[PDB]
Formats: sequence, C-alpha cells, structure tokens
Amino acid sequence: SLSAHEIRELFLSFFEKKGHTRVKSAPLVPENDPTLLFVNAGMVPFKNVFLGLEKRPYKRATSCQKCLRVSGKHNDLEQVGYTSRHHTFFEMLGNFSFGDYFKKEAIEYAWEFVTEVLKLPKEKLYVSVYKDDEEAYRIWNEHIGIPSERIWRLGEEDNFWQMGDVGPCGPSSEIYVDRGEEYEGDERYLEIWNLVFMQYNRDENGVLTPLPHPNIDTGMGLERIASVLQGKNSNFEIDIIFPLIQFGEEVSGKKYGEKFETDVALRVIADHLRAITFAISDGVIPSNEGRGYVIRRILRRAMRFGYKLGIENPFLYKGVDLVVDIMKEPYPELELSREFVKGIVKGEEKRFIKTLKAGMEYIQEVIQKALEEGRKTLSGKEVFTAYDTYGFPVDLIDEIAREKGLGIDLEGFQCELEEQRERARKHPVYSHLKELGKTSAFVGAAAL
Repeated sequence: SLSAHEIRELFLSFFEKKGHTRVKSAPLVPENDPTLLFVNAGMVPFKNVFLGLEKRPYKRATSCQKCLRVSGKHNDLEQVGYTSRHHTFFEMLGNFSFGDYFKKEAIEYAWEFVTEVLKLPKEKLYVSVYKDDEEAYRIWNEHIGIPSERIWRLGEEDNFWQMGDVGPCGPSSEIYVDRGEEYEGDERYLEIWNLVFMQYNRDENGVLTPLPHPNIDTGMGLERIASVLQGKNSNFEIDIIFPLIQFGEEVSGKKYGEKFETDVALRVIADHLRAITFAISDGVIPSNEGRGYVIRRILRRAMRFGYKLGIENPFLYKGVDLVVDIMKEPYPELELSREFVKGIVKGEEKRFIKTLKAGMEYIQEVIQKALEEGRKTLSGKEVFTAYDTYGFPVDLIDEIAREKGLGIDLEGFQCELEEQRERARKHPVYSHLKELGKTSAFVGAAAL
C-alpha cells in the first residue's frame, strides 16, 4: 500500500535520477525574513533564487519541505479539525527548475512519477491547464496522450499563479485522481499535484512580459497522496497520522468515528501535536507575540479540545513522544530535541490548564446567559474579560461561542481595547489605534 515514508523517498530519489539535487528541508522558521512567520511552501527557501537574486550550484532541485499554513494569506488554522484535508503542519514534495527545464519536462516527470512509480491508473487521472495556455494543453494532449475528455481548461482563479502583486507569475497545471462514483466534487477528483510554470513577470503597472529564463515549481502534499495509495478517505487515517488519533482515543476513552464533534476534537489534537513538535524543535518558544504566539494558540486550542473530550490533566507532552517515534526516520534531529520539546509542552500545559478550566466555566456561563436573555453575541466586555482575565486567544473565544450559534461583538471589543489603553495610560509589539482589535487576534493581551 506504500507508506508515507516510502513515498517521500521514492519522490526524492526519482528526481535525483532526473539530475535534481536533493535539498534538505529548510527550517520552519525563516532565518532572514521577519515578515513571514513560518515557511508555508516548498519554494519559499528558493524565492531569492527564483528571482535570480541568489545563486546556487545546481539548476535542478528537489525537496520535501516542512510547512505550516497558519498565518497571513495561507492560514488554515480555523478549518483544522473540521475537514479531513486541512492541516497546520504538513510536508510538501516538490521539484524545482531555475532557468533550466520548463513545461515539457515538468509534465513528463510528473506523469512518469504518478503512473510508473506510484502506479496510479492513467484512465483515473485528470489534468487542468489555464484556458489560454495552449502550450500546456498540447503537451498533455499530444505528447503525453491524455484524451481531451480528461483535460480541463480553467480560468485565472484556478490555473494562474503569482508570486505577488508584482513579479513572477504564470499558468499552472494540476493533476487529479478520480476516486470514484461514491465521492463528489473535489473529494472525488482529488488534486494530488500542482505544477507552476513561472513564465512571466508582472510589472508595477500590471503588464506581463516573458521571463528570459522561465522557472518550474511543483508541490505534492505528502499526507494527501498517501491517503490515496493507502485507500483512506481522510489524511488523518494514514500510517503516519492515525497513531495520533489513536493516542487521543486512549487518553480520552472516546472512539473515533462515532460522533462528529468527537472526531473534530481528536483530529485537532493529532494535527496540533505535529505542529507543536516541529515548531518547538525548530526553535520556536511559546510566547505572547509573533511566532511564539501562534504556537501558544495552537497549544491552547489542543488543550481546549482535549478538555472538551474530558481529559482533566496535561497530556499533550506525552503525544510529543509519539510524533518523534513516527517521524524520526526522515527527521532524525527530532530525537536530540525530544526531551527539550516535551519539557516546553508540559510546562506550558501545567501553566495554563487551571486557567483554561476556569475560563471555560466563565465563557459557557456568559454564553448561556446570552441565549437565555435572547442575546445573539457576546459583548466586547465579556470578550475582553475572557481575553484579559483568562488569557484566552480571541480566535479560541469565537470558536467556542460559535458552537452555540453566538458571535463576538468585534466593534464592542475594539472600543473596550481602547478604553483599557486610555485607562492604562492614565489610571515588543506596537499597534495603531483602530488597529488594536485586528492586532489582538495575533498577540496576547499582555503584548498590547
């Protein structure tokens, strides 16, 4: 059935034989990019190289990058747990060309790997291309031989990528696996590989001109492709993740697959265990600002769901061990940080656990008092209290209230955030007034 570990190795060795230099995964924390909290895609560490800026001894590269989609324009944290495809931490397999090969080769390599290495049947495969990328269509249709019926021509929103507002961009092509009649939409036609063709440069006026040296960037989610080969209908059921779900069941005494709310809780724990382990192992220390606050929120969210399941004591620190045992083969450095990470996690849990419980009683109390008195949201005052008195992240407060159909008064919270400010000034993170509410979603109350 092929394990996630075997697929990771097959992918890297495959491109090595195609002249690609295997490149170690860059750390989750960017060495010199204060604006990006965490690496979210395989290409991030090669950005300056794609821009011709940095130089490299090789023109072809391949790697399995550790990624986190928990910030900025690539934030999936809210959805984690509610679907079977969303993750905070995940591995992206990718092959890159820096002014070397382009579309033809990129498509031939991907097709070869999928049909000849992974052994997925060609008739169950589909591909998408940009409606105006006649070049990509022809390669797929004539060179590879995909019947026109299995080739979709889509728009800018589906098949056109951009590094940003200005700069490199171009059409893209995705490969889909048809999982069968028992599924629907994107769950039936599961995207397994995205190929980006960096072909143009968009100037400050929006005008596109072809790059003198076009580039290639690809990304295949490891967890996702593993679920296909292993015959699972969820990323959480694959070999390298299911043990974390089972961990949750054990510590809670609850079973996976009986109730939706339960599964959500177990999935959150499993997913967040992976994120905290790798993030702390790469140097992130839980705090009330920046990278540290993201991990703190993730940690707190996992504690909240475990508590929701009835777990009364610290338990995440035991999950860290399981993550290290599962991931030590591809990431051996995790063993040298095992105890250090386990210590940080345990410390964090023992520090906030009582407050988490007290805070949950407070929030539920105002929630029930709200729907009782016919209110439809929590006031800014009640939000501030949960945020400032109990240390509850704003996103966590909202998630809890949402479970009861209530929302949080965002403008009432802002005014209250200003009052405390004016109060603190009369009666390192800098924030503009009117922006306090926004900032409060990414910093702890003490930071502001």
